[PDB]
Amino acid sequence: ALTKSQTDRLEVLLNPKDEISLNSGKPFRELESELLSRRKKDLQQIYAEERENYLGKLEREITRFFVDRGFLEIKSPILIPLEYIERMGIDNDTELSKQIFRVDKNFCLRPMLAPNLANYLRKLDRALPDPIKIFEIGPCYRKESDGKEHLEEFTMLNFCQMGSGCTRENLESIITDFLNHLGIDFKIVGDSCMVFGDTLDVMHGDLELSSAVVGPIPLDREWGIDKPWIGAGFGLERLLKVKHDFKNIKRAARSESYYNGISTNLHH
Amino acid sequence: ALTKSQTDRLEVLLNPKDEISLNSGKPFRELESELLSRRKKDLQQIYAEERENYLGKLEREITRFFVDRGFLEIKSPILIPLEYIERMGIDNDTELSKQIFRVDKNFCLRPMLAPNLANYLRKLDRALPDPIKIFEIGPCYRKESDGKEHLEEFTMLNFCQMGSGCTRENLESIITDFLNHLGIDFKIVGDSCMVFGDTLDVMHGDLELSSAVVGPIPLDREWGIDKPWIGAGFGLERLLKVKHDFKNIKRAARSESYYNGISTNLHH
Ligand SMILES: Nc1ncnc2c1ncn2[C@@H]1O[C@H](COP(=O)(O)OP(=O)(O)NP(=O)(O)O)[C@@H](O)[C@H]1O
Ligand SMILES: Nc1ncnc2c1ncn2[C@@H]1O[C@H](COP(=O)(O)OP(=O)(O)NP(=O)(O)O)[C@@H](O)[C@H]1O
Ligand SMILES: [Mg+2]
Ligand SMILES: [Mg+2]
Ligand SMILES: [Mg+2]
Ligand SMILES: [Mg+2]
Repeated sequence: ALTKSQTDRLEVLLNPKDEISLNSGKPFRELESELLSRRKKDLQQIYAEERENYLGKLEREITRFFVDRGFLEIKSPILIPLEYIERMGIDNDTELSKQIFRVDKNFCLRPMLAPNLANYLRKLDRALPDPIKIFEIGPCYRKESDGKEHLEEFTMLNFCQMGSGCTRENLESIITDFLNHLGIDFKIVGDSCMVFGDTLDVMHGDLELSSAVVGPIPLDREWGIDKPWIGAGFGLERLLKVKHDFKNIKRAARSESYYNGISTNLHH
Repeated sequence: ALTKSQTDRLEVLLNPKDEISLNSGKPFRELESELLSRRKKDLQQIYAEERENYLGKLEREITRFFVDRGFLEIKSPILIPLEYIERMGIDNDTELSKQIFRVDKNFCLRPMLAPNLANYLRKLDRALPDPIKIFEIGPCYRKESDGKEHLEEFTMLNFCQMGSGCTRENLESIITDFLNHLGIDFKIVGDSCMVFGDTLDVMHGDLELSSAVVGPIPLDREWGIDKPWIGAGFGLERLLKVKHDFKNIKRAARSESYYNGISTNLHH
């Protein structure tokens, strides 16, 4: 019989690669020591072999996928004006606004990539041929209640296309090719949100990997966009969670407590 | 004769690839139109060819360099406790503390990677063989006066080694191999700072690319580090500035105003 604290300690040392079946009759210390040795070995293997961080590696794989398929790689600011949020229709008397990490009086950590990419679509329309295809991967921030599927600091992919080819069929096709490339099964369910209207939610079981939108939408007017567009936002830690069978998304996050899903707290 | 506003407009449309020699007798509008066409062509070329963001690409090239040479890739939080900063010796009655982007009462956007990597060195010492070699690339944040060599939102590389091989000669050798790989000439000048003590500053002309440290140092005690170590921090936008001959570092930054050093504001 273990205390909750003991159970918690073993849980954090366990990994999806471990056998989780029976309760052992071994004392807590012996169980802890066994899992510590396993996790040290896992880190030694990573160090000897690839030495890549799984979140970094996924970001690189996703980057290559989109660049090879004609999408321009964007790197825009993480710190953005609060005004961008207001202009997405998220005023400060909305429940959604409560999730915003404010920085000084007028700025915030971006909770999404959409405003930045809207600006890029509008600007690039003056230079690029049809269709315009762009994407960004990077940090986004939301205040969240503690949960196994949510992080306050996470990583978003957003791709979008503007001009011709902006149909629901093409959007679903891009999503399908993308998740097929990552080896992730999914289904599409129609849903909606107040910022974008109707959406296509990309689900793995009960876990939302992405929400996708077929534009145009009325909100486009506030961003100087007047062409059809399609786009989708994906959480990289969620993609990693599914790929590696992590139960808690914290295993997939930027962290000092987990590295590639392995506890970094390997003292007794 | 141009107004300052007209001069500013042409400056932002000019690129290092442009010929800057004489004053043209053409009217401002004609000059603007010519540079607009050039910058559109530049974006069209990027879109047709590589489609990579120069800052992203540099980050990938640097990642590959360090991973191939036995350094573990770290991805740690960008949002960190203010306490980490205090424990680097930067209390709130210091001038340096004025540069910190605070987030809520107890957190900040990291101005440096050192505390996070110190934690990783201490933790990884329980698992990895000698020497322990790690690195991280990612966003860092400092309040700065407006300058051509400083950004508020920038990107740092920090590498470090711990255990054997932690000599000044090896540190300089790693730096030399690294900048030789990037095709950047530099010199080393001894200097110091109050956080780390004496440093080796990696200079390209009068521009600081990096500061490097040969440990151990007294501060190690506050971080649970008791082995020799060496390390260096580099600004990626500064490396890009030198590589591409950008006069203003804003051309190298995460931005909605510049893409690969090219103005995104291509209206008349
Ligand atoms: N706090 C978070 N932590 C991790 N990933 C997130 C978080 N919020 C959103 N995402 C991811 O970003 C994608 C697009 O964001 P968005 O459509 O705003 O999410 P959402 O509707 O708030 N999803 P959810 O919080 O699961 O109900 C989501 O499908 C997730 O994959
Ligand atoms: N505000 C900034 N913008 C861009 N790069 C920066 C900035 N601050 C630091 N760096 C880079 O990060 C490296 C390591 O940081 P650090 O040693 O703290 O810089 P520093 O001593 O403040 N340099 P400086 O501000 O040029 O006098 C520097 O050598 C730069 O290449
Ligand atoms: Mg949510
Ligand atoms: Mg959604
Ligand atoms: Mg400085
Ligand atoms: Mg320095």
